[PDB]
Amino acid sequence: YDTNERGGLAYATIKYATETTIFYLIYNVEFSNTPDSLVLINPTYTMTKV
Amino acid sequence: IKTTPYLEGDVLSSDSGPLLSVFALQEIMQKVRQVQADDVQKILDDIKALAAEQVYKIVKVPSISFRHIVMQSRDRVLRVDTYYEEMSQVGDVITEDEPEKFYSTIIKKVRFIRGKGSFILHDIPTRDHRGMEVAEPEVLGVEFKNVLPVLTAEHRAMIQNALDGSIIENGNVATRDVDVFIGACSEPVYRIYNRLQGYIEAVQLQELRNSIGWLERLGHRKRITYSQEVLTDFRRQDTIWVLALQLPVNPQVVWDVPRSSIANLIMNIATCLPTGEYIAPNPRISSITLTQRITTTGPFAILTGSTPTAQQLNDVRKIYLALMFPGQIILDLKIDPGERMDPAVRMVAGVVGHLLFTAGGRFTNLTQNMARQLDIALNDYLLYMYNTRVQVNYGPTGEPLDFQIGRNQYDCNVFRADFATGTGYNGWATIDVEYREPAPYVHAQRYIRYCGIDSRGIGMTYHCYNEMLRMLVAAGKDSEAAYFRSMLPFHMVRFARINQIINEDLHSVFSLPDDMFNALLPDLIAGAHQNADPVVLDVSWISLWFAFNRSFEPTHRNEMLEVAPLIESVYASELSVMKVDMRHLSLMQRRFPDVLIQARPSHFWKAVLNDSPEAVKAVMNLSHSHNFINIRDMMRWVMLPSLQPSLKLALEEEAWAAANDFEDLMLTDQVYMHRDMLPEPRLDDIERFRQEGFYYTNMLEAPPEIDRVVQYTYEIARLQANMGQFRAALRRIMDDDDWVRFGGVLRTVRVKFYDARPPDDVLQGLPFSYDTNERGGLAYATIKYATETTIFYLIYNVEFSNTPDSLVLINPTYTMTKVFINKRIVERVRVGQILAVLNRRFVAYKGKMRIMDITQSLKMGTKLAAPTV
Repeated sequence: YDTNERGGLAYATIKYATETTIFYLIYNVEFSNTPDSLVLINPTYTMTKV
Repeated sequence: IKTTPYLEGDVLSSDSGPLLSVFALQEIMQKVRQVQADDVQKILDDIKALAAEQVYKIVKVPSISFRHIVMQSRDRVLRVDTYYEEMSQVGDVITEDEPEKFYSTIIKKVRFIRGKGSFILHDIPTRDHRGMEVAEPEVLGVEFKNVLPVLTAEHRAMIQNALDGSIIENGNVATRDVDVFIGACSEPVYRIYNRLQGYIEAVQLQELRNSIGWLERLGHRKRITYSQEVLTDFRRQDTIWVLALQLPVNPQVVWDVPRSSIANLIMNIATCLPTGEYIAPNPRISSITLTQRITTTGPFAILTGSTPTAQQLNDVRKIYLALMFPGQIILDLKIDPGERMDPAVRMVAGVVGHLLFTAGGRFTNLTQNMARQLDIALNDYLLYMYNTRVQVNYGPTGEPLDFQIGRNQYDCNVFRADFATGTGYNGWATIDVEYREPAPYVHAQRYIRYCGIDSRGIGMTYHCYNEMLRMLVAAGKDSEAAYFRSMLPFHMVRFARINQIINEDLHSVFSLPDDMFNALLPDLIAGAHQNADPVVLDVSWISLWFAFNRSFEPTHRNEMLEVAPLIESVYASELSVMKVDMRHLSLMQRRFPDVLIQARPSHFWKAVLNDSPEAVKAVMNLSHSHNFINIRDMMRWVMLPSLQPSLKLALEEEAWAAANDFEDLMLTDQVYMHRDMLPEPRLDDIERFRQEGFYYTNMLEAPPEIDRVVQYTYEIARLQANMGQFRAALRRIMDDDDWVRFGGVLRTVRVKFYDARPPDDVLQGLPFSYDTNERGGLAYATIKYATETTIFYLIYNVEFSNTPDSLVLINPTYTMTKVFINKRIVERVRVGQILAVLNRRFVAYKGKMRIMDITQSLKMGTKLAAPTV
């Protein structure tokens, strides 16, 4: 989404991304790390689904 | 891209030359000049200037409407309204027998008052005072700079308090948008200002939306690049929009003007026709040797290899110009009685013309005489046995091409011209005009397809060319048959380009409507033109052959193609304004038959056209020089209801309503004559006489009594002048102490000011002129009933060296002319009542607010604006 102004009128643009990605996450763990190591203080959000 | 070289006397050259948009106008103007025989840039920039029109002006400070005059006194001054001061000199002297000058003066006065009444305040100066916001005295409509250095301290303090009392009622309001203050302004211009303001606060967002939609629909057809952006409906909190013009112009407004075909053609070809360049079928033929170009014998061999002269390129341009405009440009042959040529060129031109042009069926490009000459030339070529002989059987009739030729009997009668069916030319058995879907312009929806080809060039042919090849092969002209066969792709590319240019670029409101386009050919067959007049261009024999070989390449598009709708709307609005002005003139003639000299529609049209934009003036003058007009056309045109709404129209209606009272136009018929005494006051006390502010003028503050005055008339005055008793009658009636009214006609009135004794010609001036000393022996004594009359004000200046009886003359001196106008143009006002003039309400904007015209923003249609839903 984008918007701009020329002259005395307001203008805006909308587009859809044509390339989408699907990823796979493999969680590797080792004896050293603490249980709280893999817990972030605040959430991380993901949007796209396919 | 450059043209193939052409010969300039003895040297080759390849300069492009003048633009096709400029060459066309010169040719049309030359033909018109030939019509009345018994600079182009100056016009082109004049049309181009219509894209930056304004009918208003943003002003910092309103013009002062009142001013004060000092009469060597400190107790009272004169208040003068400068509106009438500027108004009295707008027009020229009005005579009793020149209606054209009268109506031109009226129109000029109306235009002047409209121009003066339109202004918008942007940001007024202001000054704070005791916590209150007060507008500075400069923004007010009165000036009193010279008043201050003479007033006493008391009156100075009083007027200072009066100035400090000009508080802005909403000034203390925070985050406000506009400010309002009381001021002084003349009523005629205040009315126009109020009307303009009232038009302003009316929001017209839907009008802009519709205009943008129509621009997109037009850009659909004009092949304009599509911007990725889509317009949004938004309003900035710090912007105020103004829209002087409405975009969807009605074509009836522009096509209802009588004898406007030439005008519309010129405007369209100026605003839309693009330039181009000419290319030979084989490039760089100037480099190859002549021997490789001339290979055989015959007329075509002689024709091939010759290079065209520079002059014939102009005729090729004329031929192409006629090609772009089917029914509006027609060709004819230039034959000089004392010239000659090699018959081969005539033979080749006759052969080529049948394939190159079209005639009959739907429209024609050439006159009947040209068709007959081309048929005769083709006949002569067909009976030219230059290389081989074939048998031929002649027909019973003596008409050309009435024979059968070749071993296989081919009938050549089909190639004779016939405008009913168009067998002999490109209109043979093919359809070229069609309708597909509604166009952006409702008046013109047709499509033009030369040779039946469309853009939505190898192998395509048409019936006429195939028949041409068949007859050429049957006649035994085998050599040129191959040459014609090899030329098809070039010919089809040229005609495809012509169709592209016609259908894509030359589309505008000035294009001819479909009905008149269909009516041209039957009109031409009938011979008596009606409601349409074509223009004929003249070409030479060799020009046909040289045009058959040279193509047209649109190197550049027209510069003004982007701004066509704006000038179209401006032209339509100007036409509507002229129509409304003429209707108002007709109403004025209706209301006052007893004081107006006469009525004439032709004079109305001439007067309204006299004051107009120069480009419109020139275009209309050319159009009406080509074809004449009559009273019936004017009567038909002044009654059509079609109009193009705009700010100009509303301002004109308000100005006409304000100027309905002709006394505001400084025209008065209440001119009187009476012998009066020039006063000479006593001077017993110089200061006592000084402080009362004595002055004298010929003004009458009240009308005289209904009796004791004799009413004169133009007919009575003329009869008395012819009797020779006019002077004696007036002398007797003035010795009788009676008044006289010189009514029956409007007279121009001027205003003058004097301090010393005015010139004798002014004080003793007469409202008429009567000359009796002549040796002509005819017309006897000439009388001019209507002449200029002058308003004069006298200020008596006295010095301490004057004796009490210094102004006493031995014999009395008299004055004659008196007049009543019923308006206080000049007032004697005490110093205490100077500031009472401030009674009008004014509204202004702020610096934070920005005002701009949306019309410049709709320069071109490139932005879509949400779904219509």
